[PDB]
Amino acid sequence: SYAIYVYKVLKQVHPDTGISSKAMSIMNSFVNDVFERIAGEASRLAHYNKRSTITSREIQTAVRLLLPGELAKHAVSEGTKAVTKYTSA
Amino acid sequence: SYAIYVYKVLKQVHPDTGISSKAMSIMNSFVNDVFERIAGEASRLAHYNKRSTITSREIQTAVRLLLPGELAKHAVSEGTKAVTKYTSA
Amino acid sequence: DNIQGITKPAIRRLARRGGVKRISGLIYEETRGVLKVFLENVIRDAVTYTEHAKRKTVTAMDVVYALKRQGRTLYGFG
Amino acid sequence: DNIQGITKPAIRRLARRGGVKRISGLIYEETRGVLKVFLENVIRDAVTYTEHAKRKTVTAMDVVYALKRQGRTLYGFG
Amino acid sequence: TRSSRAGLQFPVGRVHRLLRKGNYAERVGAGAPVYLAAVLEYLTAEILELAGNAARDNKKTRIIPRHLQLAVRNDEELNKLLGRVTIAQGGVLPNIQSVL
Amino acid sequence: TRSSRAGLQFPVGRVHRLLRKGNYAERVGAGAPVYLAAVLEYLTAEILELAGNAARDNKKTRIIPRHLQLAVRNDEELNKLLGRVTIAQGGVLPNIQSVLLP
Amino acid sequence: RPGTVALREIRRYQKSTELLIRKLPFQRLVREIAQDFKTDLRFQSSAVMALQEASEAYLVALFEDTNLCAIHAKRVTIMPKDIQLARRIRGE
Amino acid sequence: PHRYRPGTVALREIRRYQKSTELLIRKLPFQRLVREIAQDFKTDLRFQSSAVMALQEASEAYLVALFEDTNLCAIHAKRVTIMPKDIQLARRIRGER
DNA sequence: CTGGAGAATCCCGGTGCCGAGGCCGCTCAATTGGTCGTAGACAGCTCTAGCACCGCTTAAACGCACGTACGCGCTGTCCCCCGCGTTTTAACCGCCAAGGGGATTACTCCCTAGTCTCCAGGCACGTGTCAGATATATACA
DNA sequence: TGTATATATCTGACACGTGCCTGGAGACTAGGGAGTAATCCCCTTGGCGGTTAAAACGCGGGGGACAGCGCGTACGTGCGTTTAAGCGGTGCTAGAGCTGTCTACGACCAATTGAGCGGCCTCGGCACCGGGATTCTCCAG
Repeated sequence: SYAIYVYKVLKQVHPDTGISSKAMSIMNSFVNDVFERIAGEASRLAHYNKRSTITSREIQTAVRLLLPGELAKHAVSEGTKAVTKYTSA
Repeated sequence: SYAIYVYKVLKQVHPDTGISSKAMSIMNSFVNDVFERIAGEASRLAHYNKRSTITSREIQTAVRLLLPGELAKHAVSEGTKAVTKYTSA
Repeated sequence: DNIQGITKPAIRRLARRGGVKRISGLIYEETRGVLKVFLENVIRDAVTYTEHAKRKTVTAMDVVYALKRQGRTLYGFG
Repeated sequence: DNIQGITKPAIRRLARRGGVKRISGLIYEETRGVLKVFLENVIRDAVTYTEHAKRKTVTAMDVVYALKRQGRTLYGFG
Repeated sequence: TRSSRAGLQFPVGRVHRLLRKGNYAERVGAGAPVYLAAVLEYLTAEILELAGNAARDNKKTRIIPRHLQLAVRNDEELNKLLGRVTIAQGGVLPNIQSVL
Repeated sequence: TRSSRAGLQFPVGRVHRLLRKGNYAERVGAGAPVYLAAVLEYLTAEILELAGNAARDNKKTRIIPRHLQLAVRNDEELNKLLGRVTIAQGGVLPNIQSVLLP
Repeated sequence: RPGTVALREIRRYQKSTELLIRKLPFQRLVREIAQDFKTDLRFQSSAVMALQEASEAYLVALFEDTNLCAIHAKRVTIMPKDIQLARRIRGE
Repeated sequence: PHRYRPGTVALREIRRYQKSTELLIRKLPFQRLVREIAQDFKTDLRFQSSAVMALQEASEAYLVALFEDTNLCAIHAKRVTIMPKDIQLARRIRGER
């Protein structure tokens, strides 16, 4: 179940808006969906250069494979800078 | 590669027939392609029953999912035949 | 013959949902045909799942796996 | 100007295997458009695989991986 | 959290737990679920922005998968993302052809 | 090899060893990939048998990928299994419709 | 007039999200064709309605590709040959 | 005045290049087009030429998918003529547009 | 129109090239003699879930008039892809150096799984109240 | 006939709130996954340099998709009617989860070994080719 983080970020973004349980299961199945998209593509991607360790460069490359253009630049932006802030700790 | 194995079974079926190396790479590549097809279907279906182990029922299930018809059942006859012959020895 | 339980007015309302004005009688039984082909597909591979699973109650996650295999992703049930 | 290097009567011969009697002149350029989209997708993701491999020399295994992932798998090249 | 190491909200150890038991490699670098949960938190952020703004702007208070339907079908990037994907309890967008 | 032990040609140790070395499951059952490669010699016998027959259909001894192309595309189960996947230098199934004929 | 109220019905069923077909003969049709493999499986009723969901979603998608065919064939009267083109491009 | 009919000769040559197994376009402008479009994205690209040959192969095979698929589309529209609505239609039915 | 001059294409017979086919060491990749904690099916039965009988009702569905609104056939279009032939340009064949890049020598580095704990983040598991469901009452096209 | 607008109470759903527990990290370790320094050779780059087949270009030709008209239908709307789906209420009924259970099964080490790997002749299958037989056919009746 993914009600925790979707609902809390939902409380961080839209305070005055409700939600059904149906769409919450849509969020759960959605994150499962694209999650397995990325895990599958990266899982193929590591062998392609004879690597067996799932690190972030494979993931960001896979993001460069998947998302078209603008939101890829935004995902590389906020995610890569999010990794940079993770390295600041 | 698997060119020599297709070569041997080729001479089992058609001894009086040559083969080009390009077509040899066509069908060798095809063999490897279907090899990851059953490997992926066996992976997801292995995840479905949540087993650590894939047996001939799961593989047989994967073929009977993917392969359309009676010729697949004759492949069950050939595979169950050779494996079942190979079993007790 | 519960294929007639798929009623002709329901096919009309789905055809209007597609925006169809003049609906031939040819369309209804063709809908039964191609639709029922999809049905035989779904009951076929779904019963391959459940009979592979050796279980007697067909659950929702089975056809989640089935429509999942068909390139047909559905949300709201997982 | 090698999008024009794929010549117009060559596209007409692609209608000869294509089986076309009457060829509109706009079909050539829109065909170069879809061609450009398809190609730039392929070399785009292919050079993404190339930059992950820390390379400067593009191999065929790139478009093996991409055309696998693009659902138009090709054989005879490893 | 390791999200509190990162300044984020998605669970690094739980998504990383799905990496560890998702059965893809024997040894896995821990740097991958940071960028993974980061990107999913970003994509989650704009898709929930389209969710709350889409359902909220239509004189509605609770997000219903109907508004997921015209929320995704009003989007082109989500069209790129959810092309082979069907939304349950969504219906269709109000899309009528000019010939209709 | 275990293939001729099982009455096969396709390599058991290479393929089953790939079944450990492919990142799919924890434990790799013994009877599964021999059953699998048995289906491979089945389908190999299918497409290779059609390839020898079609290569004889133009009275040739050596198989070109053309006969693979109209080998798959003239079979119902092969073309249904291979409607999306393209082979190299295979060519096109000849198909005249009514738009060419008077 | 034959159709403006029907166009409002188009806006209603394109506005509504629930199903429209009688659910028990639908269920007995699922069990009916399902007896080809084993008779009287146990089902979730909502699972059967979810087969109706994705099934009729494919149907409405076929009404949209058939719809674009009718736009393309300059007509409002859908035909089985329109379904021949639509299924043909879908490969059916 | 060694002439033929206006129209049957195209149909026979259609029968040939449908009936036969070969490509139609050049090699070097395709290869310099690989270099040409490819310079736009990363500098100093070195190219296996057989990869370029394979990409021309899969290119024209995808073109067979194009003109045969939209061929059947124009056949449905009571036409031997390809129109842009054939292309944009059929690729929309593919889900590409 | 049927019925032929001339191309289309198959065919009948060279040749000679190296592509597949076969030939020769030699492993290195597959195979196994042996251990080693164990992963998965059935034993037993639930309780919940799911099918089934009892019994009343209604927009849905089926049956029916009618008057339509649309599918398409006949003729007309001109322009436009194709037919004939032409002319060039860069494609194509064959050629030279080169340094880049992939491979190859280990090198050499820190990292990424294994273990116990921990202990609060998080997950089972209930109420309420208010947006909305559904009226409750009100004015207009 | 469809629409919009304050009024009213009822529902249950999702937010809130309580009780239990679990899930991922902290430190530490170990040897090895994977970059790295060197670095070499051969091969792909980027040209030369002769060849010629490609494709473009012009000049019309008669007929393609559409269009105008028009015939001639097949069905959507309305309407009567009842009705099986709906509903709902309960009764009957078994099916997957839970606990165990009990041992097999793929790792694990190393030893073996011989099949294919790398590589090298090589025979004739075939790839144009000169030239002929035959069918198809564009333009004549």
